[PDB]
Amino acid sequence: EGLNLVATALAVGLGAIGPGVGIGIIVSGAVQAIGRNPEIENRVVTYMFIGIAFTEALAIFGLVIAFLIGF
Amino acid sequence: EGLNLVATALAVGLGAIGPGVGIGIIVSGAVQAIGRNPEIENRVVTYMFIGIAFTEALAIFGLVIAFLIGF
Amino acid sequence: EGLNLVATALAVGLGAIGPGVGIGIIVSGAVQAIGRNPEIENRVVTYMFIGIAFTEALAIFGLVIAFLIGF
Amino acid sequence: EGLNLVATALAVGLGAIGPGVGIGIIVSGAVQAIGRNPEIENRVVTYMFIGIAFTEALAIFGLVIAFLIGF
Amino acid sequence: EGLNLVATALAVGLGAIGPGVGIGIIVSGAVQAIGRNPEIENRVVTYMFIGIAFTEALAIFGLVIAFLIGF
Amino acid sequence: EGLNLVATALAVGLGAIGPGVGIGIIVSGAVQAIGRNPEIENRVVTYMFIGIAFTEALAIFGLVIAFLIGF
Amino acid sequence: EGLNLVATALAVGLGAIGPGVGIGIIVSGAVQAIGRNPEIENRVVTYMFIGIAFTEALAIFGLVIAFLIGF
Amino acid sequence: EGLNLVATALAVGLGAIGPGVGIGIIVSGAVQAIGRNPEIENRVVTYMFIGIAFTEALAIFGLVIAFLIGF
Amino acid sequence: EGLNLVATALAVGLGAIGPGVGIGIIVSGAVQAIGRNPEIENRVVTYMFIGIAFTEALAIFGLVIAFLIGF
Amino acid sequence: EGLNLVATALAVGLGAIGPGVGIGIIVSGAVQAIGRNPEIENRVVTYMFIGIAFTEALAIFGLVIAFLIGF
Amino acid sequence: IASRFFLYTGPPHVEVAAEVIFDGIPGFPITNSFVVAIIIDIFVIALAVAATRNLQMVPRGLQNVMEFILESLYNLFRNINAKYVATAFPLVATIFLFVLFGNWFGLLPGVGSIGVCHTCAAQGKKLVPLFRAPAADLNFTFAIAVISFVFIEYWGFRALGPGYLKKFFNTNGIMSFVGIIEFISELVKPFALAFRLFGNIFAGEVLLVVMAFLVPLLLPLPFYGFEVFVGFIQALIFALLTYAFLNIAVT
Amino acid sequence: SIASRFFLYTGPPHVEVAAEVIFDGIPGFPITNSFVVAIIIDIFVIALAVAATRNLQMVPRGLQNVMEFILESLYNLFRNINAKYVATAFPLVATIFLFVLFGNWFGLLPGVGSIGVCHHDTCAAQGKKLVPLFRAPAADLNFTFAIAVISFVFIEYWGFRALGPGYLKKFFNTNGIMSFVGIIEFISELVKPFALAFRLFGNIFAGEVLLVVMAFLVPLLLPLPFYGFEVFVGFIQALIFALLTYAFLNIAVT
Amino acid sequence: TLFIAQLINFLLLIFILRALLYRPVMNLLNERTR
Amino acid sequence: LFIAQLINFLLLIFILRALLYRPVMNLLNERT
Amino acid sequence: NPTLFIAQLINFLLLIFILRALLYRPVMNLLNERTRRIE
Amino acid sequence: PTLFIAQLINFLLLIFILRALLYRPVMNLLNERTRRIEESV
Repeated sequence: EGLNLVATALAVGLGAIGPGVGIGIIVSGAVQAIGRNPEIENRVVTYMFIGIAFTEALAIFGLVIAFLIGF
Repeated sequence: EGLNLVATALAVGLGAIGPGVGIGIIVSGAVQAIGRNPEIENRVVTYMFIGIAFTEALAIFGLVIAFLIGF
Repeated sequence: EGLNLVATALAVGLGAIGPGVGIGIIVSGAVQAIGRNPEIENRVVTYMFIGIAFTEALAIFGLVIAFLIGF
Repeated sequence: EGLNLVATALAVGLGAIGPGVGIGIIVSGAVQAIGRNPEIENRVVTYMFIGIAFTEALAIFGLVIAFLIGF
Repeated sequence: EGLNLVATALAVGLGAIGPGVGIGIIVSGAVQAIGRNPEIENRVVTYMFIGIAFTEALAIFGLVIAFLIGF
Repeated sequence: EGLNLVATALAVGLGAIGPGVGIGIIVSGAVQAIGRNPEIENRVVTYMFIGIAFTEALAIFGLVIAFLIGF
Repeated sequence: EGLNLVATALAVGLGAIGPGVGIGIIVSGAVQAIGRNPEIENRVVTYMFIGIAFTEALAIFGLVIAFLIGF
Repeated sequence: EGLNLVATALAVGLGAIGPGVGIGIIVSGAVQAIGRNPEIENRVVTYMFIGIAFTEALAIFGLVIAFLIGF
Repeated sequence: EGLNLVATALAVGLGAIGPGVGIGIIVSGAVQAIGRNPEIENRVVTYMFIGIAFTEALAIFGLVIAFLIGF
Repeated sequence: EGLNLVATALAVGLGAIGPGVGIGIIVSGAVQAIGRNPEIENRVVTYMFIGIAFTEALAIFGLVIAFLIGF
Repeated sequence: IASRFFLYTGPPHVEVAAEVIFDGIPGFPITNSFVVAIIIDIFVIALAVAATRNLQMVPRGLQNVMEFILESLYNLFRNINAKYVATAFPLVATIFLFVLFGNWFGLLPGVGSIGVCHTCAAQGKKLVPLFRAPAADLNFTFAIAVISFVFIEYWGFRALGPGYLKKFFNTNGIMSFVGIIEFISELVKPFALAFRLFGNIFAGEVLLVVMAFLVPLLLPLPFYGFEVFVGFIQALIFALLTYAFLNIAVT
Repeated sequence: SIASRFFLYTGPPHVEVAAEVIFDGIPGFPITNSFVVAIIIDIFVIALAVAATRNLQMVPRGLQNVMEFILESLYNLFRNINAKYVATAFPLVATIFLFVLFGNWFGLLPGVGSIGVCHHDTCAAQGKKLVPLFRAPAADLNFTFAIAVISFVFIEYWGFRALGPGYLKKFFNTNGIMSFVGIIEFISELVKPFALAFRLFGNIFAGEVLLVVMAFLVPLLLPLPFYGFEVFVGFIQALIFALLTYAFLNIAVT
Repeated sequence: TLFIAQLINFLLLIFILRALLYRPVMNLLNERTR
Repeated sequence: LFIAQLINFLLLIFILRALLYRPVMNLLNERT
Repeated sequence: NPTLFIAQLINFLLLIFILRALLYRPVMNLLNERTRRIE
Repeated sequence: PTLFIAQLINFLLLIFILRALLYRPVMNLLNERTRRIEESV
């Protein structure tokens, strides 16, 4: 039946909320730090884009398995 | 069977809860840092929009997956 | 069966918590910033509002899917 | 079948979870801003009411589908 | 077929979750502002009620659906 | 059928999770206000207790609905 | 049929998550206020303890519902 | 069927979710209090330990209920 | 029909969601505290360790119960 | 039957819900610590990487459980 | 008191659908959306020619209103970016004015009630609503979203060298792992715009229709106010997002 | 010695009874497995009190000092909570803490979950089933219900006496604020003693279940952190029960 | 038949908006003209 | 219908561009 | 019965409280003597 | 029963572990009480 479709739904929806709030927390902390001190932007930027990527990786898994259900 | 329809609803739902709190945190930190230091109001905007584009991609993927399984 | 009927209910109900908390934190942070500094009253109005739409858009997403299932 | 009652309950509950904390965050932010400085009362109240209006619009969006399920 | 019972139960529980944390953050912000400045007592608490009289009101709607199960 | 049992459990748990974090936030805010300024704790205590009662109303509503479903 | 086991599981799990974050925030605020000043530590410790008591009341209500369902 | 196994798993997981964020908030607040004038170390560690004692008490409640269902 | 697979899934997911949100707060609070001042330094470090250890126990259950289901 | 696919999807989704927000909090706190002052950057980056590894432990636990269920 | 007492007008009316093509008897058939779009274009042209027919110092009346609206938009766009505030002004300004009147047109009496058919609902006719909000259709909204995306890409390529495709598909290390989806997000920026604008007007008009079915009078007035508000917010925000995306692209 | 369960397998958690069990057969009211432990704890409390206060030495030393220190700490804490009502409630709140603490610690004593009378353990070989002996009174709902209702009656009486007729009906006549909160306050006070009893009931019960289960998994070096957690949480539960009772009294009067 | 209800609602909303927003909009327009 | 909508939007954009070029010039002259 | 068991437990708790009142009274007297010596 | 032996072993180990850390605190409390008594004079 549609259990594969349910699996795709669970994979795309659940597993995206985690990174969905993680991106926001990361960028908000970075923005607050950069506002309190703009003379350390570069380093901040680095610590931005790694962290995003890491939690983006958490999203990526929750994406790819869904495609693996699609086959 | 309507299992595809409930799967689509669940997919779009848990895909939508993902960004919302995230982007809220994004622009809340952005406006707070802007108020903290009005001098910096250009780089912060760019990084806030970059983070928004980072997080809303998950929601867009959930929406397009829901549409794909809805047709 | 009523599974299609409950699908619309999940579609509208889900993806409302995310944008709801997003709206909450957006307005809270913007009001905090404007309280700390009224001189930014223009900018804090602009950015927060577009953020509103972002969150709002997500909710609307789920809502439209409900109708996409309701009929 | 009785699943329509379950659908109404799901609609109202999942549409109530979001704005129920959203309006709380709105009021908390507005009251904190007022306590920080009691001179921006009118603008803060107006923006708080805008946020309340958006969140209650989400609540009504849930409510109308909850009623339509009974239809 | 006791779907009505789980329907009303889920309705009341999920209409009570949101307003609970909303009232919690409302009262926290209100008492924090009161501690910051006493003489604003009559004003901010009113907005608190303006928030609170909304929160539980929405909860009543969920409870109404519960009573609508008896209808 | 055993649907009454899951109904009661859903009622009590879903109507109890919200008030838990709500009362936690209420008392934490009152704690912070008292710690930073203990002279006005009486009004702070009164407002904290009325907020506790407000959310405990929802908690008791959920518990009573669970008990009614049980019998 | 085993649905009673699922009911007990739901009751205990919901009664567990509900106040855990609540008591965490309780003691976090209490220790923050203590760190701010140790002079009035006892008076505020009383309030944080009664807040913890209310949270435990909610949790153990959820627990005894599961116990009642089990028998 | 294996619905008993699902009940056990849901019980342990949803009994563990609450304490996970609980003790996190506890230790975050405790270390934050420590970082501000670390002179009240004994009191803050004692209060953090009793808080995590309550939190792990809820965790153990969930664990033992899951284990008893495993019987 | 394969309920043990979804049982293991529920166990792992619902027992890892707790630590996932917990540990981040646990060590992030200490990181910002030690950024505020590095004098106390490793004296605080062990705390997050044992704090992590605490939620690690939950994570252990989040595997162990699943490892019981899987084999 | 099909329960294996939804099991794997739920496992990855709820193994990504936790580490996502955990990584978000980790990077936010770490970058705030960077914004506080330099000359402590290396130590707090090491602590941030420790937290990232701790969350990635749960992430890979969920991923490997999903892969095992797929086999 | 103020009781409703509108059971006669409380008949079952929960009809909702996507864009409805009009008669289109000749070639290239038209829809109900593309007569409302035409009438909004006519209204905008009439307002512009009314503001343009008498231009002088010390603006007053309609001319002053047009100047204030245009100058507010100019200030808002300058606050984001001042270099392209004149190079991209006509597009964003046209986007705001066209959408806002289209959104407000759906609130006029007759929207969803005037049935083109072949109102006419007692019979077996389709009773297709003549007045359908142009922004509540996935054709006009998709067209404006795609033309905005084309404008962003062209001007994002007009002055960037071959460096526009440097933030994506780069070999800078970790920037690669974020460079692809950043482009992918850039791919979904128009779509996310369109589904944003199309749904919001559709959601509001369906809310108003449902509230009419629930209680015909005195119930939907706050929702009418909220919708006349949110329509202008959406119309402004679409142009604001277009300008912000252009600014982040040129930078 | 991690895999010592192979040599000594504890067996399934036979201790899962959610009610008191009569230990000695009596024609009238039987002595439950929790009642005998309550009597034993009372006897131990009497013995330690009569040992500490037999001589009443001026300078406290040894057991007298140990008994005096905890009582003085409780007195100071209650004085910190409320000023004038310490003496009116000190014996009840003091005995509600000491009595349940030893029973809580009695659960951690060896043989609490294994030693028992007949009606794979030992009695399974015989026809009569094996029931446990030494069950903590706090693990029984009857004892917790009794102490909770005693505390509820106490706070009701000392609120009625303190506020006269006002505590009889709070301020229901306000109709502006104390109109819906008053009934909310009343139902909160109604559910308070049930929560009090159930808190002590569940904590000790879950303690016994965890101790038995940990033996089933690995009965060597695994239940040691849990044993420490439980001996800590029993004392903490007794303390929070006493503090909660006194704080409820304090909010009742004021 | 919904046309009458829609017209009544639109007229009521227009009257409410005109009554509650004429003075501030007119003052803003006069200030902009000045 | 998407192509027709895009063409109509482009025509309206050109008309509004002419109208604004008149109004932007008027505003610039007023500023000077 | 369960009601009889609850009543018996309540009676035992009341007796324990009455007995501890004698113990608390000696402790109160000792504390008062210590305070008087401090005075 | 073997449960009794396991419980006895666990109780002995827990008692030893707890005493190894509580010997210092109980002795410290007794010393504080003795110091207060001496200060009473």
